Amino acid sequence: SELDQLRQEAEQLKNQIRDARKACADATLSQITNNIDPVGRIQMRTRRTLRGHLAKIYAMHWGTDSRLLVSASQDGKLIIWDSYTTNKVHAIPLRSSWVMTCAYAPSGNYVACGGLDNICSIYNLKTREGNVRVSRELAGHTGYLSCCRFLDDNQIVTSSGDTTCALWDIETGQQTTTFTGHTGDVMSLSLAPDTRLFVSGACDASAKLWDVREGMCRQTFTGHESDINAICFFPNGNAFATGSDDATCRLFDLRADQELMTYSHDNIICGITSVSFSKSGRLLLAGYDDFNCNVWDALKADRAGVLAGHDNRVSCLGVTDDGMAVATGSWDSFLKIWN
Amino acid sequence: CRPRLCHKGPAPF
Amino acid sequence: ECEYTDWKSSGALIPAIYMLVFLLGTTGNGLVLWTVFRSRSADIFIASLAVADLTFVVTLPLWATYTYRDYDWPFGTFFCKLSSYLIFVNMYASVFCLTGLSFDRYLAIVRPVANARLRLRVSGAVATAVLWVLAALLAMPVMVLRTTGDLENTTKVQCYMDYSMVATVSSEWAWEVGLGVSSTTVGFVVPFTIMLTCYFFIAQTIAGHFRKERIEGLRKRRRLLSIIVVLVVTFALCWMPYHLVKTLYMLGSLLHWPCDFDLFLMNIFPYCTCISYVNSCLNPFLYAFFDPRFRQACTSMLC
Amino acid sequence: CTLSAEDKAAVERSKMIDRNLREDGEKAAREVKLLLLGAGESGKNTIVKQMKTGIVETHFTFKDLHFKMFDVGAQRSERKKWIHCFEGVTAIIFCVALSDYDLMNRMHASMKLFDSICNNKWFTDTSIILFLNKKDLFEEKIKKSPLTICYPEYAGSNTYEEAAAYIQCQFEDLNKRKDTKEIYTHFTCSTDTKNVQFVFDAVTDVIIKNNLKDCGLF
Amino acid sequence: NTASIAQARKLVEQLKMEANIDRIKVSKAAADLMAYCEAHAKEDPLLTPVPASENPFR
Amino acid sequence: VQLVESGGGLVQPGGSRKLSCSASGFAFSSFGMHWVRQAPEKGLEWVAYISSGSGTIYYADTVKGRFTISRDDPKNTLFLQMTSLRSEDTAMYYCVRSIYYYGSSPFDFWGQGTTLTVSSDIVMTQATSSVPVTPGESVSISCRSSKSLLHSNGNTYLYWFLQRPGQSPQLLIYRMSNLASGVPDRFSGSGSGTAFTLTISRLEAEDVGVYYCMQHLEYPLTFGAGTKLEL
Repeated sequence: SELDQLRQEAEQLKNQIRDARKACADATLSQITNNIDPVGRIQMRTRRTLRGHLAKIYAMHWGTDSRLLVSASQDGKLIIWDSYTTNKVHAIPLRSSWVMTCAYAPSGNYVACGGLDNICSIYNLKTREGNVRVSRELAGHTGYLSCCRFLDDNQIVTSSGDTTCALWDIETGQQTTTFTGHTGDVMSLSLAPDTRLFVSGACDASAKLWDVREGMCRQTFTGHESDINAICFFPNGNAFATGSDDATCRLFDLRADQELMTYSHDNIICGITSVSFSKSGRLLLAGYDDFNCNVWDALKADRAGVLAGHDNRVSCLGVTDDGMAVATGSWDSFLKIWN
Repeated sequence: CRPRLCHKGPAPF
Repeated sequence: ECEYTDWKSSGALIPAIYMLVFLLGTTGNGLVLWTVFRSRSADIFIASLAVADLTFVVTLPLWATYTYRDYDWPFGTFFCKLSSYLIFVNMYASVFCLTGLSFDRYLAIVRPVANARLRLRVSGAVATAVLWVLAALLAMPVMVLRTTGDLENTTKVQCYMDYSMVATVSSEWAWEVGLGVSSTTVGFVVPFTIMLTCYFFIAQTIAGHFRKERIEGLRKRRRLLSIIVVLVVTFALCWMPYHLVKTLYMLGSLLHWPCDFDLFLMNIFPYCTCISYVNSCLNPFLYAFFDPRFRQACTSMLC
Repeated sequence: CTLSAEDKAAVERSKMIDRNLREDGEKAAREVKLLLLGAGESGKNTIVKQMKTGIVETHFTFKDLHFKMFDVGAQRSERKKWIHCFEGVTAIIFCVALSDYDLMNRMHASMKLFDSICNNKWFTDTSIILFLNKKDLFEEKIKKSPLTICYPEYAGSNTYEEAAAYIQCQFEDLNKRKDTKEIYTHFTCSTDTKNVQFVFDAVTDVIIKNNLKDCGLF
Repeated sequence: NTASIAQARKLVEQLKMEANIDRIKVSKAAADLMAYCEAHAKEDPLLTPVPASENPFR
Repeated sequence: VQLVESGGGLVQPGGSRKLSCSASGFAFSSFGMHWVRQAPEKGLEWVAYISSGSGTIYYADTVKGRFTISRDDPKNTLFLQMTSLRSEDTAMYYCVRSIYYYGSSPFDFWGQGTTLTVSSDIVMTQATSSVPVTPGESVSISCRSSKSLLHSNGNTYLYWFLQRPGQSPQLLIYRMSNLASGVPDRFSGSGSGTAFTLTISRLEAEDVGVYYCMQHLEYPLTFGAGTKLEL
């Protein structure tokens, strides 16, 4: 009775969204950018190799000074690197070695990480004692922590395998907003440049746009054939890209509520673990299970270059805020800085 | 050369 | 007494053998050294072995010219001293690298826990640094004493160890015997005993750790025990010949053998020597081409 | 050389960090990592009780060999997205309850979970230590309910020795890579205090086999 | 089934919020992303490499 | 965070004495330690440095062969072993912590000091020894260096310290422009690499004291004479 009426209404509303999206797709991105020229071949060299992790590296995150980065490996370590000199600034022992994500707070004051312990730990990098200590243990998720990103010294957004995301008040250690709506594990987060919005990808092949303060899902973006492992915003905040197990990256527009472009090749059959944009948004970089990172022309879906040199799966990409360098991390326990 | 086969070889013993 | 002559057929057969050993050893060691050098544990021993057996068979063509020309050496003093030393220290470095593999395997296999901390301290870079310096020192007399000249009784330019700088008529024979016995004892009697005990304790653990009831365990138990036998036996069969004639030959200066007995040793000694270069050619297949994953990786790198 | 006074001190700090990281690496490389799996309500707690919210770790030593057992229970999330984290563990310890043979059938769920991990692409070279728990309850139950409840093809007596051996075999038959990994099977009960000895000997066997492969003898 | 109805209620309300939004044409969104990439192309050291003297990782 | 020096008192010329510094409240083993001494009527003189882990040790040329600096991390204690003491060694000796990494603030905490009584350097010039000041007004204190302190890495290694009438020196600014943690925002610094200014936008009575410049480009570390504010 009521259940059949409600489910029938949901399907009619799905039809209305699809028809509204078909109505907006008056042209493809490839038709608009057809004659914008070709970036050509982007050939990047390894400028730094950062040696020191011994286990698989699962995450890294650049600081806002474009010089420091944090990397997380299942040695039980976070290492804060001086990417210009390769010097290790801090080595932080973890209480749980099964770390899957880390984040470098925009201020440089805090670094976060966590993983299979379901806890996002906040470390204080700038203490009077001189060592790095845990300031908070953000417990409350019921599944592994897949991605965390800072908003401020007192705000962090997490996503976990319990299919939710949460906004945490770090000082009190509480969840102030819980973001529900995914049906599978949430794998990746990316914050909007203005950190009023964020997007997440999950193991239901959809990405969702979340309103940080309202707690609602504003948009759901479908199109992938398999789980989404990585997500990143386009630099102007009006678009984002995903990478999934189906070996395709996809660019989604927030305002047209529509998929713009797919990035794929017949010779790429393995999954994608990490995506990032260059400073102009013109290049879309993705790390693959085949140990390479591909550089896509974000406007043409051409392969602009290949960053080859890792001996195992690429686990994480990160581009500096000034665009000077690309960092890649891999299961071979090395980081590489490219330019 | 005292050894009988010091020569016609690279095995200088 | 008796007349001592050369074997007529040796003039062509010996330098021809030096050639085959030089080309086969160079290709085998080159592929292994490249694959290890520019790509598991004990890989440091395989590279060191490839260098040792890839540099002790590399100078063989010079000697092939020397023997083919009827014991004529048109290369000057420099190469007499270097060629003799490089091939000599290599004898040490090769047998020491093979000993390092047997000891490293013993620690890794027989007591993986009790020796976990030991292996990190005494193997790897430590064992290879010691064997390369020890080998270099053990061979040092050859770089100093090996020289060239033209004996008035031969009218040929040939390399030889005179020992006029170190011994006199009462001690010239003792100097030769000391160097021979020491080189053999350090070179083969000590090293083979550290390889036949490291592999007997590694071929006694495999037997008990691989059950015969299951066909998978039985197939691995036979293959693993079989190769260990090959590794130990191949060493003995290749080096034993050269270390059984050199010793007997020297002793013939003190003992009473029926002359032609020593002439036999003289005629076979060149071929016995040619038997130690086979080791440097089979080394690459045995200690770096046995593991299936390594062989597949080498083929991909080659193409 | 060209470094400032502070740059040299920063490099020295980095080198000391490298020293500490290598020492922790060497210590960790000598520890046995065991992944503990099993079906819900299986005798995992009986095993941990003898050996001693996401991952629950149990640390213990036996005959000077250190172990870390990682219990992934209550991590109720998609295995494909974290089970790869345990690639490289020395062995997997898997718990199956014999008393579930008469209870999808719980015994079939255990076989499906066993096959799912046993032949997983992440663990092709990782052996399994398979504990058959509650052998005493099983001995009593099998005398009243035949094993053909979960193995209709079973031909044999409704007694402990024949039915327990059959169940062990049925799990061993799930190994599709018998030439790469061994399965070490043990029958246990709540009063069996040799469980740690079973792990120690099985892990020792694994370490010796792994080093044979690594040393090139393969 | 109360739980199934409660879930259907959340689903219909979420779909209504996503259906009733303002959308623009794709050709316009494409023009804006294209224009952004061009306007900032000169600021991008990966698209347009900087000389060695300006490269922090030289 | 405390550093308590002990072992002072009167020594006869040519004798020996060991000073201790007991560290508490911070990760002592992770910091490098310096000794800086101040003669009764003079400014700061750098004495010796021992790095974290005791890998690097420096001495001033004035104490080479007579002073030994050592570290005991298990007891969190720094030592200075002095032999052949001279009358010129009369000074209060301050134990100073210093941690070095990208973005760190070395020389940020000084101990209280213990009084010891005996019966191609870079020169830091502070031409003005005293400035009369009024609370509520700004004041500028200048320093010049005999050598440029701007390194090719972009950092300019000058430090500002304030020593109040009854206190050990406090770090104000590190690397020319970076304000030290806990220091009021009224302090700022800038410079060319050879000429530097400390700006105090509004002077308070709590800011009265002697301001020192230090260079940290090369060892030995050197201090300026110090500019006193008379309030």
